Amino acid sequence: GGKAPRKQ
Amino acid sequence: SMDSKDLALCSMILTEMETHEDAWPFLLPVNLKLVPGYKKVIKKPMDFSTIREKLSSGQYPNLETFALDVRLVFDNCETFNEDDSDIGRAGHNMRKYFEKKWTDTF
Ligand SMILES: [Zn+2]
Ligand SMILES: [Zn+2]
Repeated sequence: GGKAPRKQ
Repeated sequence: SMDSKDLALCSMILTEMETHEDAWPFLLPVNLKLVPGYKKVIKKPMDFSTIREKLSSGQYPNLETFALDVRLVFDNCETFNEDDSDIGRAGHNMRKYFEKKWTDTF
């Protein structure tokens, strides 16, 4: 939710 | 065991951060169920409403402990998210705001 994970 | 004046100033910094336009990712706890993977990367989640609770309930014995939890919010965000994203930039901007506001207050 708004996230932009470095992993996956 | 923060005195009245310190409690007051930390509470004001927290309200200022809560009001800031780049505060949107940090207002409430990350929802561990809809961000699967979060908890395996992040050992200690932290967000501003938890900080508010801990401040109001006397859980910070001094200024440093409070600043430590504020930094953990932005260290978590930087560990988890790409810098080149709205959320990554939001974290870097709030860190900058906090550190300047901390220095200028204390
Ligand atoms: Zn990356
Ligand atoms: Zn950085």
